[PDB]
Amino acid sequence: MESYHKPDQQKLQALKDTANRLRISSIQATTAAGSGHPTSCCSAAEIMAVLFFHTMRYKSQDPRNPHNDRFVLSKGHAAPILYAVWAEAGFLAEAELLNLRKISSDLDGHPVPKQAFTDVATGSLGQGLGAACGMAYTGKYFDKASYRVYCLLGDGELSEGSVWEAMAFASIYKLDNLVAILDINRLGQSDPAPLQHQMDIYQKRCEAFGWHAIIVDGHSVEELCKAFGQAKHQPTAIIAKTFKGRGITGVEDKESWHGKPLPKNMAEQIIQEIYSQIQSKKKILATPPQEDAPSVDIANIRMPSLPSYKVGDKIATRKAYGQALAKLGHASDRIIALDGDTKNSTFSEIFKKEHPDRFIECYIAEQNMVSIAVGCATRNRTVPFCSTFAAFFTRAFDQIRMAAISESNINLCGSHCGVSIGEDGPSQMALEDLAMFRSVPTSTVFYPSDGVATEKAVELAANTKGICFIRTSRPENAIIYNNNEDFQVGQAKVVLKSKDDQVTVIGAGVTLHEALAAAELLKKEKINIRVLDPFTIKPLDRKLILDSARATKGRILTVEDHYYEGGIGEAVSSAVVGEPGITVTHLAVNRVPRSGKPAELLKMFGIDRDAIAQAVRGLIT
Amino acid sequence: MESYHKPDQQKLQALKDTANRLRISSIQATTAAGSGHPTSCCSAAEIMAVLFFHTMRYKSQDPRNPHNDRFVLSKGHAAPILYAVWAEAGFLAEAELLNLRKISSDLDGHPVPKQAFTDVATGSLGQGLGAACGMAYTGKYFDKASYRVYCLLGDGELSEGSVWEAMAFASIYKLDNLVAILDINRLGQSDPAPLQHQMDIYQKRCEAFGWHAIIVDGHSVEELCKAFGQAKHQPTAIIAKTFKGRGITGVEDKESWHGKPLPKNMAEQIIQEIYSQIQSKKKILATPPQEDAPSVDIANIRMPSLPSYKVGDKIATRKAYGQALAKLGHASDRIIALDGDTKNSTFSEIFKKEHPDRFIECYIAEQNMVSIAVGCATRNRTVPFCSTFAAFFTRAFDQIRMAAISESNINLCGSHCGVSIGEDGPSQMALEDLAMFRSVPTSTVFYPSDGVATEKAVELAANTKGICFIRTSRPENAIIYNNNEDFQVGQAKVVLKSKDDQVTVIGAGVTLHEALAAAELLKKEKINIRVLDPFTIKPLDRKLILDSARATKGRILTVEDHYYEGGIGEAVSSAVVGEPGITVTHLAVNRVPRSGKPAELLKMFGIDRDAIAQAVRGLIT
Ligand SMILES: Cc1ncc(C[n+]2c([C@](O)(CO)[C@@H](O)[C@H](O)[C@H](O)[C@H](O)COP(=O)(O)O)sc(CCOP(=O)(O)OP(=O)(O)O)c2C)c(N)n1
Ligand SMILES: Cc1ncc(C[n+]2c([C@](O)(CO)[C@@H](O)[C@H](O)[C@H](O)[C@H](O)COP(=O)(O)O)sc(CCOP(=O)(O)OP(=O)(O)O)c2C)c(N)n1
Ligand SMILES: [Mg+2]
Ligand SMILES: [Mg+2]
Ligand code: NA
Ligand code: NA
Repeated sequence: MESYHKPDQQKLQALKDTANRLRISSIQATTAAGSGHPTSCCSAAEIMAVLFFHTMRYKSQDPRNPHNDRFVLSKGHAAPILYAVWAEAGFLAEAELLNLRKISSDLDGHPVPKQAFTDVATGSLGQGLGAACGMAYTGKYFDKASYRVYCLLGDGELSEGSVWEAMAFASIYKLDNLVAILDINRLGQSDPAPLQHQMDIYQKRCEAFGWHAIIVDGHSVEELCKAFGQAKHQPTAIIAKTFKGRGITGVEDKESWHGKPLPKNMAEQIIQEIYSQIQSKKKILATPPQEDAPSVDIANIRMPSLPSYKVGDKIATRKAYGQALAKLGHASDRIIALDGDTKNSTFSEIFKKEHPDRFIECYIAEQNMVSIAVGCATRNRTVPFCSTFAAFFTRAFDQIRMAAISESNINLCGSHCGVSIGEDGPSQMALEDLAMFRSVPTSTVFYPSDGVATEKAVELAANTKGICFIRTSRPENAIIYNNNEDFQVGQAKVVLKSKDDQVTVIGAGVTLHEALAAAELLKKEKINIRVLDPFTIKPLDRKLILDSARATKGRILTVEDHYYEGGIGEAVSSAVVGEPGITVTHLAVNRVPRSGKPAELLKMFGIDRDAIAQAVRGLIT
Repeated sequence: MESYHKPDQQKLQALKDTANRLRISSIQATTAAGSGHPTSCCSAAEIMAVLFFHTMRYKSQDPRNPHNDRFVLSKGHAAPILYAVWAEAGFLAEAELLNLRKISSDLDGHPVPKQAFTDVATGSLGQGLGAACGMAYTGKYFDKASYRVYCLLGDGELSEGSVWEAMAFASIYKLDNLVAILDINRLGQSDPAPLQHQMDIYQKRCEAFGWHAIIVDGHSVEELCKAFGQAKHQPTAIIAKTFKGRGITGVEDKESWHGKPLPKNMAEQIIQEIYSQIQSKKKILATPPQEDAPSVDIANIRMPSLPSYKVGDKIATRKAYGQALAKLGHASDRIIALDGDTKNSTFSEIFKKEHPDRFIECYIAEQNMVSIAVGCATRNRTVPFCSTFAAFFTRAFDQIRMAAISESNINLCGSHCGVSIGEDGPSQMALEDLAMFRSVPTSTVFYPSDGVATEKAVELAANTKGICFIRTSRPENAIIYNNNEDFQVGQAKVVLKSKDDQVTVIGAGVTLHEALAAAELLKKEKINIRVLDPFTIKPLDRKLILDSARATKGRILTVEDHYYEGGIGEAVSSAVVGEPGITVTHLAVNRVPRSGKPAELLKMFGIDRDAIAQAVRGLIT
């Protein structure tokens, strides 16, 4: 309604019956599959019954509806009970539940967004609460809508630090539309969870992190109804004391049963037991939401004008990123920016200054920042751009990995790439970020070499699906492109050519500029080189690279401010291996660097103008 | 001594004078460099003075001595004050401090283990406490020695979830030899830290996580002496209220000064001010430790016998890993094992059963697990083997990255690689782990294809420096190698050859077995293929690959249960690009997978025996 509807005994009995149907289905499906986690389903059965059939408001026939309450199954291995509630709600055919984990079904082992009732993939534990925080932030501050967000976690799961980043985020940002349900079933996978059934200690941890924390009997439908019924001015933690395998005689509260399906003979006996407890076959109906989520536009986002950079002027691509993102924010209210206490260094502060209501300070918590962004992007409510130093996106790789499994459209800009940052040393130097982002199967990897290309990369990323990464650079370099140069995903640029070119040199960011400097060195020796700027490292403009190489005696030289593995050189090599008369030579950083001036480190690690020149001569000779 | 020595006013004044010398040096060094973080040094100056010149026990001329107390600078950007205390202690020449961040110096921007006084590199925030936990665990349970471990953290830093994993670890494992000092200076990089000077809330969070928590004035040398002087039966958190830029008039407690050096004119004026407070030039001497750390052997670790596997028997390489690690543990007491609540699935439980005192349950907290291992490996005290699913090592990539910057010798075994796990789906499938580990510059990447190769990989890893990764596989495959087959890092094996071979097919784990099955299919069609097992993906046996390719008409086909980028195919391609008549073709997983049986998914994603056979024919034709 709006008033809590205090259930009668018959509604409570129907919720109990529902919980027991959900147990039966979880057992049937995992026994049929021969794999899965029925004991992890069974501890959560009353929680699920009460959320889906008393507390939540949602359209049962339209799970993605923007007005619906959100549910995030953070403990994703309880997928079978998620599937069972959506059957119970009438969305999914009951017979399909028995096809769990089959190649002929979309009821996969863990939830995935090919399912209409799933927004984010889980299965890597500890990430759901951060997505839920993004959904709740969006609900309260962007959509300004009445939907609530519910997130179910395991107790072993609570050992992940990412959970506590989300806990802290929710209290900083007063997410009083967010509820975390903790399934304190005492046990993890291979041993008891550290705190077991020390419910007080869970309470104290949640309260210390700013949450309103309520301990309940997690197998009492009435206590759950009551705890979920009351809204707070705080994010609320329902700390539910449960037993793993609840309702499975001789398995409840026992070790050695995580991720183990009941055999067929045992499932039959247990199901008969559970079924004997059910007092009516009649099912409860879902209740729909208040429809107050606003319309969101779906159109291409265009910069309000061309770049206003002048050739020969100098700007760092990190600063051009912030300028471009702010500019883009004037064109569209969909754009939001997130940063992890690095906004002065990534230049996302420019966006904050101009569009403060759409900036989310995420503090020094990169995992959570990525999960917030994923949650904000769900149901296309926003177009997120996250930023930090590229090196520190390695802290969030599992969140990024899961974001691609979640089919998420997020944009990530990592600054401070390579040794060219200079004096801070290797802890701040991204040397593995191309490897990392190239291995994310939905990614587009932009490596803009000047301020014009950076602005164009921001615009293209905004309109590109999947995981978009933009690699920015700390020092200043010259603008080399005209403001009206056309840029496209998968289209490189030849920035220097002559008919007498003897090598095609591929560089990007600072190494493009070093390659141009090398070309000037070499001209002194009457040696000409073609210089190619890839623009995107993934996808790579294989056609222009090969055409170029055919014009320079088959020779390619790649030079990159990155380690040898998984970067530009390996991408180029895999693209052209086998093409006759095509050779690829490679300059990159061969080991952990050290502090010094940018130019000194480019020299030390063999990727400056003199190293390029020397490599070109050796190929010729 | 052993009794707290309660300092007199003159000792207290000398500690104040010390703190002010440390401020002056931090300013001088960062002004000389033109970069660095003097304000982050200055909040910590009394803490540093008291730790190094009252509380700690260590040999000033032998920082790596195994009997010493350990100090971990988690907030690594305060490196200049670390350098200054080691000058103050007489280890480092005072003049060298002014060479901070120069390419001619080892006083780099953040601490690194080329410095004798540094065990682990920091600079990626939130990781030091986990290393410190490993050091303290080692001290209490392995070395059984009297040294204590002190770890200094920032307040912004405390937003990292990895810190809270360490907090929880320390209370689970009763690390009453560990002290965390929290520099609550109110400010992060780009804004106030979330809790600012709400000291109570920091206390409540630490206490809820099981620590004895003491709030102090962090600029009171006496309060610090007193708080550090008392041992507890708990890990102890000294929650120090400080001001960022303490002692720099007009900068103390101000925003817009993080990571900004004072200009030359301002540094002169401030230093004169600070110097006017110093009452004596006489320096305090360090006090040495009790020498009760045991001797550790340094010898090669050998398996007690050859593998006892029989050709044709079937075993999963994940199970062979656990068998091999347990076996290895009988040969050497140096071996320790760590796992993140996956021991039943990785089979590290076998080691736990046989060597329980040397197993560390790390719970569902992969970041912390890697940092524990790094800390345990410091000063060569142990030889750590960590395990989880390879997919979940992506959760710890920044810790792994930093472990290589720390020159750490740790071993990591990731199970459940590829689609061949089957029904759980992609959240559990490692498809990017070769990319990841290959990009870690000190890594050795083992991909054993049967139980014999797995045992040999465990033995070789134990004796190999750097970041060793062993990729294991969930399903069972046949033993194909004799027990006395010699294995070496960088040496592949040809497992099938004939004089009429038309393609060299490179596979590993399940795809090696699929390649053998393809060879049998193809023989029906009177087509022979050479099959090569790399053993190590990094370093790759380029010689045997090329020799093989020269025997099979220049053709190589790679097939891998991994994404296309950064894996086996790209490694091979980069190794041989340009070699005449050498062609490389590549089969890998092209997108996020889905649930099904192992064989069904190998088929769906184009990496089974029928896909290999079809690729071979197309090359021929
Ligand atoms: C980040 C992270 N780290 C560890 C784990 C592993 N894990 C879980 C999964 O992976 C399920 O999501 C396993 O259960 C996995 O399915 C196994 O493959 C399975 O058990 C079969 O083993 P086999 O050897 O045959 O392959 S769940 C889990 C414990 C969670 O405990 P909680 O207390 O949080 O939840 P509860 O179940 O409600 O009690 C672990 C360690 C994941 N997934 N993510
Ligand atoms: C995991 C992680 N995430 C973020 C950060 C960034 N960061 C710090 C570093 O990186 C220093 O280690 C910066 O300060 C870096 O040196 C900058 O390059 C520098 O500031 C210069 O900027 P430029 O734009 O010129 O390149 S420190 C830090 C704040 C820490 O606050 P705390 O309250 O914890 O510590 P305090 O200093 O004692 O108050 C951040 C966000 C890192 N390093 N790791
Ligand atoms: Mg549990
Ligand atoms: Mg601070
Ligand atoms: Na995008
Ligand atoms: Na090793």
